[PDB]
This record gives sequence, C-alpha cells and structure tokens, in this order.
Amino acid sequence: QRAGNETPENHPPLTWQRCTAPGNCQTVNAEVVIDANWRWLHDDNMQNCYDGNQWTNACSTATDCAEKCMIEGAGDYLGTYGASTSGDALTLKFVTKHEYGTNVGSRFYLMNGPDKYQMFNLMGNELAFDVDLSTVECGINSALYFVAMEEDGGMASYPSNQAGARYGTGYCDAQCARDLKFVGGKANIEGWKSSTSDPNAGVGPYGSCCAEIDVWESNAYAFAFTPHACTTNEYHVCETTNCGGTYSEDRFAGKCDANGCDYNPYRMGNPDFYGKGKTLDTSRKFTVVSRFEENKLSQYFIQDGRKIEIPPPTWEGMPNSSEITPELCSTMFDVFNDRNRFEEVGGFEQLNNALRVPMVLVMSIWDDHYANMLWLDSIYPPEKEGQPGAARGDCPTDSGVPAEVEAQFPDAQVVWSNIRFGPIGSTYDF
Ligand SMILES: OC[C@H]1O[C@@H](O[C@H]2[C@H](O)[C@@H](O)[C@H](O)O[C@@H]2CO)[C@H](O)[C@@H](O)[C@@H]1O
Ligand SMILES: OC[C@H]1O[C@@H](O[C@H]2[C@H](O)[C@@H](O)[C@H](O)O[C@@H]2CO)[C@H](O)[C@@H](O)[C@@H]1O
Repeated sequence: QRAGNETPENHPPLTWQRCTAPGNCQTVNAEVVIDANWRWLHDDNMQNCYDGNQWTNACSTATDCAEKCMIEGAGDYLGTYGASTSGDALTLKFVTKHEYGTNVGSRFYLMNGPDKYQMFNLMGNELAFDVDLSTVECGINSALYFVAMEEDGGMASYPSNQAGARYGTGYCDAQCARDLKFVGGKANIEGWKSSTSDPNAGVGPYGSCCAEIDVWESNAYAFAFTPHACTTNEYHVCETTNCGGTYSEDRFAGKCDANGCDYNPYRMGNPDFYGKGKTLDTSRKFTVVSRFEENKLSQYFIQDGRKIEIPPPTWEGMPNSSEITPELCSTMFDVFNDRNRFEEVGGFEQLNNALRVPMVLVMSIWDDHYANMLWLDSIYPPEKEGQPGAARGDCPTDSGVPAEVEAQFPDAQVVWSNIRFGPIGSTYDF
C-alpha cells in the first residue's frame, strides 16, 4: 500500500560490525525499523483501513486496499513499541501499555540505509551477538534470526506497496504469514478471520513463505537452533490450502518446513546446563557464536570469559554432537517420532541451498497464543508425554498463556547487543 503522510517514520540506530580477524572487527552505524503489522492503517481522512483485528468499511478488496490506504510511522519506539538503543545495545520490553492502549511485542530488522535492508553473506560465515534474556520467562520468546526477505521489503517486486523496507514490509518465514495485513503487495482483507485471543491479530488467506534460519529461539529456561527449508527458499506468495505452518489448515501443507530440524538442548536430554545459574547460566548476559557451513551447523557460547560447548544428545540411535548434520537430521525423526519435512522438502542439500540465500538479521520478542511456547520450554506436545522430544525445558504446561503471562511479568525485556559477523571463526578467538 501507500505511505502514511501524517507521521514521519523514525529509524533508531544500531552499531554492529563486520569482523575481519578475531580482533580486527569494524563497526557499521546501522539503523532499525519495525514490521508493518504494528503500524496504523487508514483512509485519507483519519478513518482506518482496518482495526482491532478487523479490516474496515474504509477498504473493500485486497487489490483496492493497496491503493486506497497507507501505513504510518511509529516514532515513540520507547513510549509506544518499547524499543531502545545504547549504541550496540538495544531493548524490547515485553508488555507496553502506552498512553492510548497496550501493545504486545516487537519485531525489528537491520538496515543498510532507510530505503535498504541489511542482507547477509550466510554460508561460510558466522553470526555473533550477546543477549540478556535474564528475565525473559516461560511463555515468551526473544528471537534473533535470519530470513530471505528481499532487500527492499518487497517493493521492487511489488508495485502496489510503495512503502517497503523503511516501514517494515514484506515479511515471510517457514510459518507463512497469513497473519500479515498485506501480502504480495495487496491486502489480506477478503475473507480475513479474526481469532479469539489476539485482539490485534487475525488471519488472511495470503501468507508469504521463504527460507527461515533461526539460530536463536530462547528464554531463561530453554532454547533451540533451527533452520527451516522451503522448496522455494525465497520470498513466495502462498494461497490458502496451499499455505502451511501456524496459520493454515495443515502445517506441512505448503512449500516450506515449519517444524524443521532443531537443536533444543533439553529436548536432546541435557536438562541441567542452560538456565538461571546453570552451566549456561541465563540470569546474566552471555554470548552466542553461530556458524553456518555446508552440510553442518555450529554454535558456541562465551560466559565470564569462558567458551561454552553444547551438550550432545542422550538418545540412543542419535549422533554424539551439537553440530547440525544430516546424521542428526536423519537419525532424529522416527526416534523422536515426528513428521519429517526436513528431507520431505529435500534434506541438508535444500538447506545447503537455503544457506546460500541472502538473509536479514531479525530481532524479536513475543508470546505464543497457539502453543503457549510449549514447543520451546516444556513438555510438547502434551498429547501424551513420557517420550523423547516431548520435553523441551524446565517450564510447566499451563504456562505460555499470553494473557496471564502478560500479567505476572509485563516489564520483562530482551537485551540484544554486540552483534558480530564475518568469515568463519572471525568475531571471537575460539
Ligand atoms: O501486539 C503487537 C502487534 O501484534 C501484531 O501481530 C503479531 C503477533 O502478535 C505476533 O505474535 C506475531 O509473531 O506477529 C504478528 C504480526 O506479524 C499485530 O499485527 C499488530 O497490530 C500489533 O501491534
Ligand atoms: O506449533 C508451535 C510452534 O512449532 C514450532 O516448531 C515446533 C513444531 O511445531 C512442533 O510440533 C514440534 O514438536 O517442535 C517444533 C520446534 O521444536 C514452530 O517453529 C513455531 O513457529 C510454532 O509456533
């Protein structure tokens, strides 16, 4: 759609840095912007083009909304979207009760200029950073990760969206975003169905799918490293039954892997390692190092100067190592006993493909209304329990209920920072 002229869109800064040698790294005075889903929608006279989680009378069809409406800028990322920056440091406060409402969550992208995004040289390169999720409790997710959203937020490819990257347009992942207000540069208005729980969210028949690289999915109790692969690893527009993931009728009904090949440590049987005071003690800041190599993935940590390894899986049949490999991805699925879309959409090769797609460094905090994040920090799925892969973390089963969790700790926050990138083994000396 068009750009909203009432507000000027502010893009907070955020130094990050290419890393030549493990000591000679140089800083980039980047910036950041938020996804369009958190932005106000309206016709040429204050009246919105959507509202609550219901599209409006000021709007009619997908192809009409793209032209009749426009998106505005946020501005008070502090006072409205709870974001903050300290140079390299950044902060996103879970629950954000601004003057006229209470906004839940945030999602940001790196920016090589206000028009442009920060794409990344994935394969054969590593990503670093540091996080203080020290008070990110069960039910919540502070996520850092890459995905192949086109450099200009889908503006080139789509003529009807003349807003683009500078306002946070064109997002996709392995879930396929049916929740997106707009997709392929049109509106998700025609047939739009608003859920029960989420008064902000609904779901449209048009989701956009692309390759999804989630080195980070975490919390004070558990995490996972997870690559998702697509037939088409790049931005593509799906259509209803031919959509998969979260918002669709069948999860694996698509072009993409929404379950994927995760390393979830506690899921792999090493339950006393990560957490408050634990081996990987999450009550205080620590560093993640993630490399991305052909047919293999790796990730260390560095706490109190000390380089922390990753627990190997207990599970008989399964290979002894953290490293993401086919040996993993293969001897993983009947063992745990889940539907394998990893290789159902083309093994480590399609991901060895996915890897070589230019990516963007996302940054997010949320709360899942659909699994209550049970898939990350507890016994999932609780359709039985007592088997491998069930468990996930030290968290309980009635936790993750967005509301109730949004009521006990609404001031929790993630602190993203020290982001590093470069050739393999070149952001730290380990
Ligand atoms: O609550 C803030 C924001 O929610 C947006 O929907 C989010 C959803 O809550 C989150 O769980 C999911 O990961 O992303 C979707 C949108 O991508 C909603 O679009 C906004 O109106 C609202 O400001
Ligand atoms: O559906 C919840 C959640 O699933 C995440 O992947 C899950 C998968 O759906 C679940 O069935 C399996 O047991 O665990 C994996 C991850 O460990 C998916 O990535 C999320 O987007 C989704 O909300």
